[PDB]
Amino acid sequence: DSDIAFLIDGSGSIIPHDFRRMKEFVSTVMEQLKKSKTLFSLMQYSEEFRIHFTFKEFQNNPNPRSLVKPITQLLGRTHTATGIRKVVRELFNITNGARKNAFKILVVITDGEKFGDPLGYEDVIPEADREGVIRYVIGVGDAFRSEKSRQELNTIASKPPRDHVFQVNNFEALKTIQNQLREK
Ligand SMILES: [Ca+2]
Repeated sequence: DSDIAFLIDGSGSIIPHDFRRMKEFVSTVMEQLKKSKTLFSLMQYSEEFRIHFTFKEFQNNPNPRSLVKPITQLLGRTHTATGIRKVVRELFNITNGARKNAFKILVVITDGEKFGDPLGYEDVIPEADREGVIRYVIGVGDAFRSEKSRQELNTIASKPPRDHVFQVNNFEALKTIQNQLREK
């Protein structure tokens, strides 16, 4: 009943230590929220986009650590808004494994510093809302130490953002989220 996608920031601003955290967070979530009726998908982004595993591919090999271990950082710019648009349109595409009727959950992991992207959030959020894609934002790096980046997470996250935005090293975020998913 749940299709869960991850949009992970692979741009250059993302320090290697932090990209690893992103992969460790994603792997743990998959292992924790592993429900017989829950599929996972992941796309990495910078200026270019990469679907590491579709819902179908996960359904064919539900081994989190196996799917996440080969993932290498793309580097480059940060086209977050475009990435969100591609996720809803490409990941939650039934030709990719997405199931009609299932709840749509997107976990966006970034440092909150969109750059180079020709699209603004205001261009991709309405469509996400329209597709009923619930958004969780996990902030890595200095995402919370800047006024700009802090608001970027709030802008991406569903309402209320305070209930949808977590720090990557708040190891208690997965249980809060999981607790929340019982209230879809
Ligand atoms: Ca970046």
